[PDB]
Amino acid sequence: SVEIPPRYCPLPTARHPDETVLARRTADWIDGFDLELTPQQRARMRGNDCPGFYGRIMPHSPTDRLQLAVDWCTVMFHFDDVHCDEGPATGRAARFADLATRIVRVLEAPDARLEGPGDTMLAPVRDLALRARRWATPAQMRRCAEAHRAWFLAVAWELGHRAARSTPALNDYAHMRQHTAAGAATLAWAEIVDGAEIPDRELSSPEVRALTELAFTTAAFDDDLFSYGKELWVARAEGTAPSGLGLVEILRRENRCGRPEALRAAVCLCNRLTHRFIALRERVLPDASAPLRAYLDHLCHLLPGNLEWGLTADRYRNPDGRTPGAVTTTASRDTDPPADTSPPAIPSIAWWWD
Ligand SMILES: CC(C)=CCC/C(C)=C/CC/C(C)=C/CC/C(C)=C/COP(=O)(O)OP(=O)(O)O
Ligand SMILES: [Mg+2]
Ligand SMILES: [Mg+2]
Repeated sequence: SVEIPPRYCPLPTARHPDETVLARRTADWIDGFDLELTPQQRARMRGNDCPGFYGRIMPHSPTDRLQLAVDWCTVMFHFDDVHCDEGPATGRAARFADLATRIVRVLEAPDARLEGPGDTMLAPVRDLALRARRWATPAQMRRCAEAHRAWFLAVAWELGHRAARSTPALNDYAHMRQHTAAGAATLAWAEIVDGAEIPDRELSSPEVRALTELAFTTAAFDDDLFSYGKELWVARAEGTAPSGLGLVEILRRENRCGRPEALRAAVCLCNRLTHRFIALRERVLPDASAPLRAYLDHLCHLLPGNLEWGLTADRYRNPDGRTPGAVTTTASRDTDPPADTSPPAIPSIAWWWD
C-alpha cells in the first residue's frame, strides 16, 4: 500500500478510442518474431497496457500511425524486463553496451545485419525502423537514433549504481532520470506519427529544451512515485533494501527522514516542475510553429496521462502477473499551485527556471 501526497497537474487527460485494436495488433506484431514469448510474458505485456500509455499521449492520432509508437513501447518494455539488469553478472556491462549499439545502428541502417547470437531484439527493431522510414524525415530518424543513445548511456550509468547497490546524489539523479526513463526516445515517435518535422531551430532553442526536460523529468519522477510500491514489493520478495535508483529513496537518504516525509518532498518537487512546465509553455506557445504546438500538446497530455496510466496499469499492481491487487497505489490531486515558484536548490536542473 502506497499513498502518494497530492499532485498538482491541472492538465486534462484523454484516452485513445482504439486501444483494443492497438492492443490486438501489437500483441500479434510482437508474436510474429522469434522472442518465444511464454504465457506469463504475454500476460505481463498486457499489464503494461502500451496502447493505454501512448494512446493517452496522442488521443487524437490516427490508429494505424499510432501503432508504430505502441509497437515500440511493446518491444522496449520487453527489452527492459529481459535485457536490462539481467543475465549473468559476469560481463553484464559489456553485454548491454554491445546490444545497445546494435539497436541504435539498426535504427540508422536497418539492413546492417548485426546478426543473431541468440538475438531476438533486432528483428522487431528493424521492423520499426523500416516502418518509421516510410513516414519520417531524415532529421526525425536521426532524432530517434540520438534519443536511443541518450537512453542507453543513461542505462549504463544506472547499471553501475545497481551493481554497487549505491544511491545517486540528488543533483546527479535530477538530470539523469529523464534519460534512464527514455523520455526523448519515447516521445521522438510523436512527430513522426503527426507527419511533420519539428524545426531544429525550435527543438534546440533553450526554452523548448527546458520544456522538454521539464516534461520528461516530471513524467519520470511520477513514474518513481507510482512504481514505488512495486519497488517495495520487490525488496520484500528478495529481502533486500529498496533500490537507491528512485527519487523517494534518494530524498530519504539525503534528508535522513522517514518514508512519509520523503514521499511528501518528492511530490513537492514534482509539483514545482509541473508548475514551471505550464508557466514556460504559456510563454512559448504564442510563437510556436504548428509542429511545435503539436509537440507541446503531446507533452501536456503526457503529464496527466502518464500518472493515470501508472496508477491503474497492472504493471504496478500485479507485478509478477499472478497476484491481483498485491500493490495498491492511491494519489490525491492538489488543486492549488505550489506556493514556491522559485528554482529548487538543484544546480543540474536550475537553468529550466532561467
Ligand atoms: C519519461 C516517460 C515519457 C514516462 C515515464 C517512463 C515510462 C513509463 C515510459 C515507458 C515507455 C518506454 C517503455 C520507455 C523505455 C524505458 C522504460 C522501461 C521506463 C520505465 O520506467 P522504469 O523505472 O525503468 O521501470 P518501472 O516503471 O516498471 O519501475
Ligand atoms: Mg523496470
Ligand atoms: Mg520506475
